[PDB]
Amino acid sequence: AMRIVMGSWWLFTLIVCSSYTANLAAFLTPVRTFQDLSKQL
Amino acid sequence: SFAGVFCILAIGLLLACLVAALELWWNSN
Repeated sequence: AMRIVMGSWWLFTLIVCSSYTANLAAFLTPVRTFQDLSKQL
Repeated sequence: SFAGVFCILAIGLLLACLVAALELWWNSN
C-alpha cells in the first residue's frame, strides 16, 4: 500500500540516471593510424 | 566518473532506514 513505495519511484529516476550514464560512454567514437598529421602526435 | 552518481544510492538507504524505524514504531505499538 504505502509501505511498498520507497525504493519504487526511487528506481523511477535512478535507473534513468544510469541509462543516461551508460549512454554517453562512446559518443566521440608499421601501421597504427591512417593520416600523416595524425602521426605527428 | 562517479562523484554525485552514488549520492542517490545512499539517499535511498536514508529513506530506507527512515521508514524502517518509522513504520516499525507505528506498528509495534
